[PDB]
Amino acid sequence: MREIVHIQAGQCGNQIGAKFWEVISDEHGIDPTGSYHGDSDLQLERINVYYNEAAGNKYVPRAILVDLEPGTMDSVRSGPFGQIFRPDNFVFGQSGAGNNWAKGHYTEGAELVDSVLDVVRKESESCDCLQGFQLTHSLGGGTGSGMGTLLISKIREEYPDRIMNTFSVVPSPKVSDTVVEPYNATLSVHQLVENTDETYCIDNEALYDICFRTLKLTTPTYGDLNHLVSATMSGVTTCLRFPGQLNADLRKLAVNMVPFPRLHFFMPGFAPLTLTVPELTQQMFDAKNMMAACDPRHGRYLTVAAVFRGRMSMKEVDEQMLNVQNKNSSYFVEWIPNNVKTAVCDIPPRGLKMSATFIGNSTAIQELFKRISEQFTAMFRRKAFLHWYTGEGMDEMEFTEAESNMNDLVSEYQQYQDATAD
Amino acid sequence: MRECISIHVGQAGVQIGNACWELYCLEHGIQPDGQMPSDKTIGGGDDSFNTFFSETGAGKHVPRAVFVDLEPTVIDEVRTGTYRQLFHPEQLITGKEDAANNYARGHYTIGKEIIDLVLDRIRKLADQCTGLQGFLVFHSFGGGTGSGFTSLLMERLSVDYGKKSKLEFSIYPAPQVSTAVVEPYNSILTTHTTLEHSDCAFMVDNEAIYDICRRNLDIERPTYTNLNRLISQIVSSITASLRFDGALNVDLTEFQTNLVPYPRIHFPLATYAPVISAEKAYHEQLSVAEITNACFEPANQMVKCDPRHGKYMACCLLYRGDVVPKDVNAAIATIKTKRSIQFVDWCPTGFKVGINYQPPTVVPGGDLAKVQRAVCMLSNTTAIAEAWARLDHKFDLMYAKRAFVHWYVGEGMEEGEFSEAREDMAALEKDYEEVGVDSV
Amino acid sequence: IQKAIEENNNFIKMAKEKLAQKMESNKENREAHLAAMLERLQEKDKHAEEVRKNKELKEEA
Ligand SMILES: Nc1nc2c(ncn2[C@@H]2O[C@H](COP(=O)(O)OP(=O)(O)OP(=O)(O)O)[C@@H](O)[C@H]2O)c(=O)[nH]1
Ligand SMILES: Nc1nc2c(ncn2[C@@H]2O[C@H](COP(=O)(O)OP(=O)(O)OP(=O)(O)O)[C@@H](O)[C@H]2O)c(=O)[nH]1
Ligand SMILES: [Ca+2]
Ligand SMILES: [Ca+2]
Ligand SMILES: [Mg+2]
Ligand SMILES: [Mg+2]
Repeated sequence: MREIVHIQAGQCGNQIGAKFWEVISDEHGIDPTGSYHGDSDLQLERINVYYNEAAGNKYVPRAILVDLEPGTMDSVRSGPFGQIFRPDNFVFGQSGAGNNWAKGHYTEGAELVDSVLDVVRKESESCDCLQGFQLTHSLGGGTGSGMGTLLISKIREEYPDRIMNTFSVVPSPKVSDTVVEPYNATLSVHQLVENTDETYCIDNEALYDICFRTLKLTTPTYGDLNHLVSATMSGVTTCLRFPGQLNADLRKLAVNMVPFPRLHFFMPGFAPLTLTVPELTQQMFDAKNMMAACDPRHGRYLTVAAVFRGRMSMKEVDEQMLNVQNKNSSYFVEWIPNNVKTAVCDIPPRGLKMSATFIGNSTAIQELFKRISEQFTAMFRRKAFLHWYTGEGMDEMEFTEAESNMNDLVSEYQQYQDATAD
Repeated sequence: MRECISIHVGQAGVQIGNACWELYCLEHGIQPDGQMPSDKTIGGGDDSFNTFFSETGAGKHVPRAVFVDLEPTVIDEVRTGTYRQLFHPEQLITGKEDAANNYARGHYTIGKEIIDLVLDRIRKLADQCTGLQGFLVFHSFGGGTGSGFTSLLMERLSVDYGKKSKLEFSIYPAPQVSTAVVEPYNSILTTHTTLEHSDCAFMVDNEAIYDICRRNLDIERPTYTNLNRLISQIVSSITASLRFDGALNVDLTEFQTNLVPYPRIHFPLATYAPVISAEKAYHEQLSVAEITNACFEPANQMVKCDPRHGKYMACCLLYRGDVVPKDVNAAIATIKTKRSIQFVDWCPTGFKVGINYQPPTVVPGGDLAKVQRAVCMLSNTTAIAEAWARLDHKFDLMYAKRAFVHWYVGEGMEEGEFSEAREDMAALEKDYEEVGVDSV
Repeated sequence: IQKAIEENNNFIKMAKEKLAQKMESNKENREAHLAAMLERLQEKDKHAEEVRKNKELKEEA
């Protein structure tokens, strides 16, 4: 049908990528061997969006596993469902990247990219009608950030009319001490603003703050952060994976969510973080449930997608979504009428009777980009550690240009925040 | 002859087509396999129902219809569902990638790939007509296919069939069931582009229908299935004069003469009664006077607007069932003394009436009560321009910032097409203003 | 009747021509937007070559 090709690059990208496939393989009734053993035909109606149907009625993720570090391949095959991925779709370097974006983007990553593209093409050309690509990756490391953005540009050269979607994990000192991560993040954002159609901003700052302050986890593990991530990705792909009316493919979602091409950086949210419809709704709009470290009441919503899952009254959902917009009128731009769209899927995620997933295109996202910019400039202020990058051939202004493009992004988010209808 | 060909475009057009054709089959006693035991002329005939159904030598009564959508999942459900035997597979046309709620893609990028095939299949239906009267085009304003592909199709049909008549059933967007933020853009683009190519268009406001299902039928949250069943009844009332005959029957074309005083003023307002649940229809027979008075209650209109604050240019009443002129005339005389019915000064005020004696039908397991008599009013009121005003306003809010315009430019369109479409709408709104000013 | 024929024909003609002009300018416009995007991506590929080359030469030290 409308096939999505999934790419996971680097440690973070591969690691949240496996959790994503574990979660949705369970929802769609597919076990580690690729066999279906589910209870509802509704699980299979759109299975082909993410899976290939191989003979023997075996279902195979349409996924491509990438890293300059060869160790992460093994850990992927080691984890639950490692048997399900296509062995040919493992594309490994050997030398790693060492948190050096330039190495991922220009040197060691560029040596390996062609071998990844060969796998991309193979998957793509077998699609009845490809809709596009989704990339999971971090922006603070070196492969996922640098090679991931390189792969985006090379895939776009050759599917320029397909949708490019990313799940980008933003760095936070609360989770990682690597000091160059603001350089790597800022270099990546300079690419994502130009070459992706829609990016979920999975912010480690926010995942940490959720685990510590709400879930009361004193020392959050990458498994604690990734439990929130897996729930979010399951949520924001519900409309792609089940029979549905709204935002049912990547292009229609982009058309509903992106009023200006550069402003495609989304604030995901989830509820409950661990129940009645008024409480779900209120929580999913709360700053505490956002996966990006931003206060929506510090900016305004251009567009919003809300997805509810479970057995519930569509009457009540409609009343509550109307209620929250009317009571929070000031935080929705008046010059985009009816900018909040709601979906209701009958199948809840596992372990829950009811859940809500939030996708916000809010001008408050500038708070995230400003935080990265503060960390970037403190080190660029004193040209710290640049030799790691000029060593791979980079010029000192590419840093200047990426800094400048990102600050332009922030100021454009401010412009539409300040716009009025009359 | 005087055949009519129906074209169902996009999701809303197709699913409303499902509902109309199921309902027509029940009104005429056609079975899901297309067999009609009451038809004694095998393989052909000049009966009234042959305006909408052709006949095969094996006795199958086949809709004079084409279904077209730029993705296959909605028409796939027609191909595998209860009435799949009713349609030859060539009548059901699908691509693989839809218009993504983008007029540009429906009219240009994707639609141009399938338009010649669609026209070829329409041609094959036309070639088996002995006196084709025109086309009935069903589509949403809001979808990328319903807006863009319909507009492209209507342009091409003007070329291939001259000024042969083209009527629309157009689904006007409502936020309660809306699927895209850019529906105001698609609505204005397609309205501008088809305005020269349509002789008469019946707008169906989904919010009007949504409210009717909620207030009058105690449907807590209506679905497309609830809305479409009610829509198909209004459609059935409008086309009944074409599919049935009778002494008091009045042809739709003859109402059209009265409804369209200038080519651009061709958007009649439909009001339908009674919409009542079985629960409340029991022991309550609704008289001719009652269903007629209900026609001037704005809550029963297919488009939200207030005719009490506009002027009438025509009033048509289409009755079906147990109705005779005496009772109609008494009801009308009462209404004229009670209601806010002011005609422009350049028009006569007499109401035009048709009666088809075949009473209304309902689909089993439906929400509507089966009743003995029903009525659809077609009025030409300046008040319908309020629907344009609401939609033009939403367009203006977004277009002042060029919100989402890049999705259209990226598919080849220019800002000039947006401004030109909008200026046509502004002229349409003044047209409706000017026709209501008294003569000098 | 000749005037009726002429106006129906003129209407058919101008409709055929208007659509042809619009389909053509949409094809040109869409192609130019795609071509511009690909040219920009291609300019990225040279810049990447120039960075790898710049590293060839710091290794000549
Ligand atoms: N949320 C989340 N973040 C992670 C995870 N693993 C690594 N990160 C973050 O990713 C950033 C570093 O990027 P990595 O993905 O680990 O490194 P890489 O992409 O493989 O690039 P190289 O290590 O240089 O080869 C750090 O800021 C970490 O906080 C994970 O499993 N979950
Ligand atoms: N009354 C009614 N309205 C519908 C129905 N389906 C969709 N709509 C309305 O139609 C609009 C969306 O356009 P669609 O017709 O669904 O889209 P499309 O025609 O298939 O064109 P694409 O964008 O390519 O999918 C919305 O405003 C909906 O409210 C239906 O079955 N009945
Ligand atoms: Ca709020
Ligand atoms: Ca016959
Ligand atoms: Mg690593
Ligand atoms: Mg559609």
